[PDB]
Amino acid sequence: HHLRVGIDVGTHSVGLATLRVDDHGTPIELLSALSHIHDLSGIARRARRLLHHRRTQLQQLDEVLRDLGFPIPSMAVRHIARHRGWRNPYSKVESLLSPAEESPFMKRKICARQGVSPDVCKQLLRAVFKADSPRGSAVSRVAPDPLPGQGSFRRAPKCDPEFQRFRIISIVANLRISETKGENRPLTADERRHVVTFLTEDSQADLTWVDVAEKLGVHRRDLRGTAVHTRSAARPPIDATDRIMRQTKISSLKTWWEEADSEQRGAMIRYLYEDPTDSECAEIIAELPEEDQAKLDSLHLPAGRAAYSRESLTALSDHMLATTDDLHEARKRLFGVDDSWAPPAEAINAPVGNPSVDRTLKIVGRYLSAVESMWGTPEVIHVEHVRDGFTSERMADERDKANRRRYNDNQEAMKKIQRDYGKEGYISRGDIVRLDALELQGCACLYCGTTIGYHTCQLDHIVPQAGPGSNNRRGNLVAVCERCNRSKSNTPFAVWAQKCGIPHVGVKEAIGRVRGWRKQTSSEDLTRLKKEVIARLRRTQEDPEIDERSMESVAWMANELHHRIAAAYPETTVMVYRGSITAAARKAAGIDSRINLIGEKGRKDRIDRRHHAVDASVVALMEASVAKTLAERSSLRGEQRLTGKEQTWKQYTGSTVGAREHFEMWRGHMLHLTELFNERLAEDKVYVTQNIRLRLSDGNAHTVNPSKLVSHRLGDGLTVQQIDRACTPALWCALTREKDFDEKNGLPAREDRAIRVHGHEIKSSDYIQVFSKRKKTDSDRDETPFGAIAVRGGFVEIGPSIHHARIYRVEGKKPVYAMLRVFTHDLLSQRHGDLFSAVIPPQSISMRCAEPKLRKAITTGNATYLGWVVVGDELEINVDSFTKYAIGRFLEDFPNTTRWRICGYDTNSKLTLKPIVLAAEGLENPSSAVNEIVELKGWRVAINVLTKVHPTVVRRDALGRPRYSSRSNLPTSWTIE
Ligand SMILES: [Mg+2]
Ligand SMILES: [Mg+2]
Ligand SMILES: [Mg+2]
Ligand SMILES: [Zn+2]
Repeated sequence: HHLRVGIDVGTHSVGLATLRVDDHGTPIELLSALSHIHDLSGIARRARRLLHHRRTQLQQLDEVLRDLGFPIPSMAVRHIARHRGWRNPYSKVESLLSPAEESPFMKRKICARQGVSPDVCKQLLRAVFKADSPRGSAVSRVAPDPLPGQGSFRRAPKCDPEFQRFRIISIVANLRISETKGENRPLTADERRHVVTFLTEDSQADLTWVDVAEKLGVHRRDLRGTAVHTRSAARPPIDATDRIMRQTKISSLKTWWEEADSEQRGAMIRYLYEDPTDSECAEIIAELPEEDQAKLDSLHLPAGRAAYSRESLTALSDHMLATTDDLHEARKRLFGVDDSWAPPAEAINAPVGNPSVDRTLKIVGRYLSAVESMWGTPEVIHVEHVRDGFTSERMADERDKANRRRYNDNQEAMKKIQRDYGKEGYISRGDIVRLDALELQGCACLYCGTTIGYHTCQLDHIVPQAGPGSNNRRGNLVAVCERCNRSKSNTPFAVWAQKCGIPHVGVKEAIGRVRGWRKQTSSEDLTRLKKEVIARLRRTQEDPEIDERSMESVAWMANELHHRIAAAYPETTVMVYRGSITAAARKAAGIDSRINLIGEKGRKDRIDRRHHAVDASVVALMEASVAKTLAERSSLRGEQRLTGKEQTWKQYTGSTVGAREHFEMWRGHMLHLTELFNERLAEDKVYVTQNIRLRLSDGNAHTVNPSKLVSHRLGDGLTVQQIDRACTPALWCALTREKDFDEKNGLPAREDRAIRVHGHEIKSSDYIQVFSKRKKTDSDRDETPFGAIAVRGGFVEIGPSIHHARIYRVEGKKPVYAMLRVFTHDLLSQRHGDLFSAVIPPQSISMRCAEPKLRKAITTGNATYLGWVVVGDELEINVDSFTKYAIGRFLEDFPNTTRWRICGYDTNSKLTLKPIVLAAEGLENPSSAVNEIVELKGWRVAINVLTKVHPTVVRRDALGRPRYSSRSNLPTSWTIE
């Protein structure tokens, strides 16, 4: 039984698919296919938690002082002030550097000080000397180091520079050198230091193992162990934290890191990640707001929790660098564990403190569990990662905008070439790069210095690439005279220079020319370019051949995801590819326009959300030989764009009979897959799912200034509408219990009225307070109630803070459907109970804001509670009757749109609905109605008219299948009837 799982990670979605193939890889059954749709800062929240806890600790200190015969606000108040101020918020000691909570002393004239032996109460008291200050991480819970002897140290976050260094060293410690066969030796300590120093020189370099081989002075073929597991590293490792810090859009942070103290780099990373307890930062941080702002939450440090503490990480690191041990041997020697000892891996869904990542990880974890339970262990789990991408909606938006920018800069470059050279027709990337290089190089051949121009110069790849294609990055391309290009042939520059004997051709001369480069109009980009070019001008070995791992993602989160999945499914082959693989595959197998998705196709961006399920299905079917061939076709294409010639890359399907046969077979499989997928679409079993929130939203909020309450003299009488806006439920009870309260006319004017609210007597001559949104100079006599709560200084609205809606049928000859929106506030007292059956009493703000007819029906026992919905819930709706207004016209353009998602409660009797299958971004010049329904307001429909067509509230399990019953008490589907 061959099961292949595919996962397509997007910015806002995850496509998921399970495929059964036979012994020769032909897809025979598409078992599952679906699209799961998703939907201050950490630094200052940690700061605030810290502030409150410390504060209460200072209060405890005052408690100690008062009861110690000291006054909280002449020697006595002096001692008070000294101990409070000059110590308690100062944390001076902090002597021998300890996070050990409690802390031993280890150690006129007569008036001060002592004591003598006592008042160590005071010393122990200074915020209890932070014993124990923290309730939250990194104390609870950051799990302890599991190595024997290390159990008092907390495990380090993977973003810690010490972890990054450990990882690099560990990988280097797996490398072998072959000097004769078969006589592998590990790298010596000196070699290890040399390679580690090299890999940490520039975290922004894009190196291959060939670069490492050259640094070691060995042929690439003689360097081994690059593919050994600690997944193995296809490319040499870098410090991912340092790279992120040097590439961040937060200017002053980058600047700081640049000149930072190294120990201070570590301390800073710890601060930004989880420890709100340094002085230097945030004394470093506070500067330059807006950068301090939501920008700081945009900083995406490498995720994950290391298996070991910093202490262990550095001990293991130093040992591996100074010897020839690998990690396994290192751990045995340093800590004495046996050969079977292994640290556990984080669970797939273990939180990384990043909302998008975390939602993705929960989805993947539960899908893989459901797949295994239902069908058995998969042979492969293939993932496609998104791009850049997968950090936030924010960073995705920004990168998209900057991509439209770069697109425009390229279009301008094309225009300028057409203008300046009169080039009609296709303007290749070769044309653009050649002109750019000519200008950069001041019209001189990089290799021999001779004058060249647009007619005479040619573009060269400095370093050739073994096998089909070349490395086509700008840093491997230079403008060159015809003579040097012809002489150099297929040789790396440095090798050719050593033997060509042409005047002014050499490595040093060429480097010199490169150092001479200046911007023709981004200096960072240029500096990077120059470093890349200089490095390539030194190279004496070819770039390595394209292989099955050329398409593998090298993003941190991709490696971490690979690690968690492989550890959770040890018998399964796991791969995480970059987010271009499925588009490449779909083009090569020619299957866009074969899938029967909604959309003109017309691509552009696919409007049908089921496309993520297509991409997951395709990635499930990917295979090593095919990945290699696709990477090659792409490289060949890059090459032929540089020569601007007749493109033949589409005809390349491999260099051996075996590769070409695999590729053709795979194209056959892709054809089968489109048949199975179309058939599944026709059964309507390609699902679109989304989670619903069942728990109460907690805290956060605030940040809100109160509106003013309005005062009414009780004795002047009150209308029903004024009473319904009473500033507290208790006041509402007291007003409506009056013997002369009238359901229509409210309370009449009376001079002898006396009511009781919380023990307090309120008389006719007193004033009560109501919520109002009107000026105090206008009448609120007919103002209807709205969701509000009293707070300090007045009230705030609780607009969309609604937890669920309960649907009722008001019984009668003409039955009427209505809903009660239950505000989150009204469930706080019954938090840990059944939220959907908690009592919502007449005096509650929820009831008082419901339709009067529903209120009256509930109070008289004429309302039948059908069931509950929440925002995010799916509705299946017969839409035949809806041919009027905006919804009718929308339906003209997208007929039989029957699956809808509840987006909100437009009013106390209307739901806002948007279609589930359709993506706003895929719209191309929409009619105003379509834009209104999909993109803007959504379909706003009265509960009574909606319910008359008997829609079904659809609830789905982890495989996206409708759930009609549950022995686990999970929410189930139900028809509103
Ligand atoms: Mg050449
Ligand atoms: Mg080649
Ligand atoms: Mg994708
Ligand atoms: Zn030349």
